[PDB]
Amino acid sequence: KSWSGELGGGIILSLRKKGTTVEYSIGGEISSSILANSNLVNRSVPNEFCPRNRCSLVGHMVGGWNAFHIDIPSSGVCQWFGPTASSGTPRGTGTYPID
Amino acid sequence: TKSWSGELGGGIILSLRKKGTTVEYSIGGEISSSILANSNLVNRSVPNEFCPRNRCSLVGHMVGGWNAFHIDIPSSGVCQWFGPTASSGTPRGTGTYPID
Amino acid sequence: KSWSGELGGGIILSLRKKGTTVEYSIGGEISSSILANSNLVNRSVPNEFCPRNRCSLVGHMVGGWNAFHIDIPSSGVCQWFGPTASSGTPRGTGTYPID
Amino acid sequence: VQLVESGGGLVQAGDSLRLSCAVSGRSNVIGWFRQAPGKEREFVAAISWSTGSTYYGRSMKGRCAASRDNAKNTVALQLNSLKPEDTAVYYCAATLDWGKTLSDEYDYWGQGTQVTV
Amino acid sequence: VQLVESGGGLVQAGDSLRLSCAVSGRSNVIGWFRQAPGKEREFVAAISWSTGSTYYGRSMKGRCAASRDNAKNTVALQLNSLKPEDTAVYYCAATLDWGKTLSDEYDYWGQGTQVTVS
Amino acid sequence: VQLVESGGGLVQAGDSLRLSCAVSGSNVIGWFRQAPGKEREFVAAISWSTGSTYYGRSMKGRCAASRDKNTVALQLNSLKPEDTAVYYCAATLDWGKTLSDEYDYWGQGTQVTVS
Repeated sequence: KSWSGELGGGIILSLRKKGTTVEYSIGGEISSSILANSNLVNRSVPNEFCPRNRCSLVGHMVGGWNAFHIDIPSSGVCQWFGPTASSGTPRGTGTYPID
Repeated sequence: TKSWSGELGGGIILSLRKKGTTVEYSIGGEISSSILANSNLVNRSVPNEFCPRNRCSLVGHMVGGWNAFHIDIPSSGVCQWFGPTASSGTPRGTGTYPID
Repeated sequence: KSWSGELGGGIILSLRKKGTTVEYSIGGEISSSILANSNLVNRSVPNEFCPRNRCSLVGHMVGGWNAFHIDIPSSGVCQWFGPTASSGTPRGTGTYPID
Repeated sequence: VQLVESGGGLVQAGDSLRLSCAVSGRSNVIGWFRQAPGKEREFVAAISWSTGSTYYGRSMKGRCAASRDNAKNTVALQLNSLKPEDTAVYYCAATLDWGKTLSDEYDYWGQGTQVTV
Repeated sequence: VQLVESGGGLVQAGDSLRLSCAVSGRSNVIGWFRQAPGKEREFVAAISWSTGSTYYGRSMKGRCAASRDNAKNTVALQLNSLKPEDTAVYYCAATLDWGKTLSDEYDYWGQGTQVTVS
Repeated sequence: VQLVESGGGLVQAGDSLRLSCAVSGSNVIGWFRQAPGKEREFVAAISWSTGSTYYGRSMKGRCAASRDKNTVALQLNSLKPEDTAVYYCAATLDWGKTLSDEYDYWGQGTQVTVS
């Protein structure tokens, strides 16, 4: 099972389930202002990709030394843990576990 | 499926879960004391069953800013901080590292 | 299957295939100038480690708060997405999917 | 893959223009980019060919819409509330990947089409 | 998860106070937070209900202790060497996860209990 | 892993010097240099198992590592008084480490003085 969604503020999250492991890819570009420590409310990670424990996905902004993280809690309501931002190209590939 | 958590040093918590030859990790807590750049985190060592064959570099992020760091888990389990000197912040980071 | 190659600019990429998942470790040090958004032309990632979709591998520079990312496209010709750099020790252990 | 941009020309402030991008092959996602002389290239929009999913960049949010006419083998970018600032050459691009916004992440490119506002 | 804080009130500098959290529902870790009016919410301590492991934040290091009793199905937070700075409303919180220190990382919350130090 | 550095002495600008790491008791043998009052630098790494090499920023295009004699050699060419430092040999299971902190076993070193 595969899924893609524009989480909020222009950030896209692409997901692929492989057994107890979810593969992810942070996409898109920050098109509106995203508050520090805010919920990404446009899209929720569907149930089948939701972890038992909160996953902190470390990403990088294209063209600089800037990093951020997006949390995927069990609810699928992702959170942005970078500072308040209104521009940039977020990227980051990896995996996170499920049960 | 063996699990472990321990405060490595400076208030930094490391949670691990072994799944075959892969260890799942989660960086936790908050910096409560000064951690020197390139220093050993001497409060807690990673137990042997979670120690890798090769030095693994776990990339984390500090809450509220653009700051990133990394913590190395050598085969000894004596973790090393590779961010700059820091005395404040909320370190986070989820991922996996291989074992044998 | 394991592989290591100096991609370009002194950056080493170490890879280990485990089913449909590739385990990575960034090594070396920047020995020459690497342009922002440039191709790493010294070594290509071998076919057996090339993903179906473009993978963004996040790393960190030793001693500071600096982060970067290297994308592995299906061709294996890696692209650096940090700013222009000529120094630093790049590190980072993670995974990316083959699929 | 092969890409040809149609439509585009002179128009006034507040007007609308429908750009077309003819595509041949075999890509899954068709991207839209714009570059003004002496300015940074910008991502405008992306549309999946199989599905009809769209994504819009920072540059023309709320004043542009991408669609596909699945035969014709066309993707079209509609621009509204046009202002002389949206004056640039509009490019069409192709990739297997969603949701890419960088020029570097696109494999096949079109000649472009000038849009003067 | 239902959370009710007890204890707390007025005390003097150097004094001690024991706060209680009555927990109902079902295991999580129980966090302790404090917020002074016009000030940043701070993490104080956390405890795992299933293991009993504790973790103490920067705010009250060497000056607080958490504990758990089941039943009473209560979590106690003990504060010592109290100073008028530790004056805030003390909250109890719950999550599945160890070791979270952000207010945003906790799912269930208690009404709180005021602690005034003079 | 036991490490002893051989070779090294005084030489002039543009000259060449071959160093040797006598290894006893690791897969990768690293080469480091430290000038007094200066930052320790990575020079080169060589895999004992395979013959794979890697060269740091410090002496690119003017140094070459080789395998032999439980010996690892470090050829140095186009030497300049700046390459003046004590040259160390190091060992680890890991490729491709460039930090002093990432190496487990170390050698006494050997002084190299140019001009």
